[PDB]
Amino acid sequence: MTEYKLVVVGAGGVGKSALTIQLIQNHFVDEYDPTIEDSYRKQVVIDGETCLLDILDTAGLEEYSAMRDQYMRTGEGFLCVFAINNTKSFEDIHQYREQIKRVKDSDDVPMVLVGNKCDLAARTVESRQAQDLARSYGIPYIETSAKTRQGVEDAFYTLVREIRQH
Amino acid sequence: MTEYKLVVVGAGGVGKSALTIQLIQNHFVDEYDPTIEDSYRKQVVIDGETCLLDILDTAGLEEYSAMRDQYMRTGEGFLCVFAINNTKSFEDIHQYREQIKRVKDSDDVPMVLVGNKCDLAARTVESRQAQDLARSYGIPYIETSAKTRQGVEDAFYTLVREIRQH
Ligand SMILES: Nc1nc2c(ncn2[C@@H]2O[C@H](COP(=O)(O)OP(=O)(O)NP(=O)(O)O)[C@@H](O)[C@H]2O)c(=O)[nH]1
Ligand SMILES: Nc1nc2c(ncn2[C@@H]2O[C@H](COP(=O)(O)OP(=O)(O)NP(=O)(O)O)[C@@H](O)[C@H]2O)c(=O)[nH]1
Ligand SMILES: [Mg+2]
Ligand SMILES: [Mg+2]
Repeated sequence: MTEYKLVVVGAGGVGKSALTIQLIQNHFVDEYDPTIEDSYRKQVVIDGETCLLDILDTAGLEEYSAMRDQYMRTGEGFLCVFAINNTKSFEDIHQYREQIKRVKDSDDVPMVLVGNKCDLAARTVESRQAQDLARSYGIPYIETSAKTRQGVEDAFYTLVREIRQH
Repeated sequence: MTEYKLVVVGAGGVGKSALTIQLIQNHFVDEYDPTIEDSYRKQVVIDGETCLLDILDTAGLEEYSAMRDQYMRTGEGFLCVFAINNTKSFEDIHQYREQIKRVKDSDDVPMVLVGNKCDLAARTVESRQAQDLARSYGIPYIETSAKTRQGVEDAFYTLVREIRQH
C-alpha cells in the first residue's frame, strides 16, 4: 500500500510529540517528556486511498546535527512546527527549512508550517507574520492545538496531499 | 476583514447544498430541495485570521448558462463537487472546469475537487480515478460526506488556503 514518510521537525517544547500522539493515540500528553527519536506507523484511509503513515518524531535541541541529515533525506514531507507563544521557535523555523533544502537538493520539498498551541491566550507570533512567511516559502500555514485536537488531522492530511501533488 | 468569495459548483443532486449547510448550520438535510441560488455569509476564524466566508450555492441542472458566467467571474475559488456513487456527475466535472477557465481568463484558478457521499457503500467512481484527474488539473482532491460531516471543513478550508497561496 502506499506509504508516506513524514517527519515532524522544530524547536524543543513546541508540541511535536503531543501533535503526533493526538493523531495516533487520541489524547493529550500534558507532561515533560523530551524526545530522542520516535517512530509511528498507522494504517489510515485518506480521501478513499488506503495508506500507511510512517511518522518520525524528532528531537528539538540535541546533539542532532547531520544526525538530522539522515532522517531529512529519507523523509518525503515535513511538518515544521513552532509555538505561537514562543517567538524564538518561529525564528528557528528558517534553520530547519534551509537544512531540509540542502540535503534534499531541492527548493520544492513537500512541507507545511504548523503554528501550534493556538488554544493559549498569550500569543507573541501574529497569524499574519506566519502567513506571509509560509507564502514566501511556497508552503501552506495551518494553526493547531494538540490540546483541543484543533487542526491536527488537517495539518497531517494537508502534508500527505502535498506529497501527492509533488 | 478579509472576505473570500467561494462558489460550490456541480451536477444536480451531488450534495452541494447539504455540504454548505453542514458547514454553516451544523446539520444534515436528508430531503429533496433543489436550488436556484442561495447565498451564505459567516464570520469564521481560519488559521488565526478573522475572515468572512461568502458562499454562493448554485443550481446543478437549470436554465443556468451564461447566467453561470456571472457568478463564475466574481468567485475567487471553487468547490467542484460530484458524488462517488454517480459516474455521470464525475464526467460532468470537466464541463464546469472549462467554463470556469473560459470566464476567468485563467488556467490557474483556486479550485478543489470534492468527491461527496463517501459514507455510501455503492461507489462507482474509484478514488484513484479522481486522484489522477485532480492531479492533471493542478488541484487538491478531497472526499466528503455531508451526512457524517467527514471532510466538510477540510474541503472548505483547503479552498480558502488555495486563494491565499494564489
Ligand atoms: N496548551 C498547549 N500545550 C501544548 C500543546 N502541544 C504541546 N503542549 C505542551 O507543551 C509541552 C511540550 O510538548 P511536547 O509535545 O513534549 O513538545 P516537543 O516539541 O515534542 N519537545 P521535544 O523537542 O523536546 O521533543 C508539554 O507540556 C505539552 O503538554 C498545545 O497544543 N497546547
Ligand atoms: N448519504 C449521503 N447523502 C447525501 C450527501 N450529500 C447529500 N446527500 C443527499 O443527496 C440529496 C441531494 O442533496 P442536495 O444537497 O440537495 O444536492 P444538490 O447538489 O445541492 N442538488 P441541486 O443541484 O438540485 O441543487 C439529498 O437527499 C441529500 O440528503 C452525503 O454526503 N451523503
Ligand atoms: Mg518530543
Ligand atoms: Mg442545492
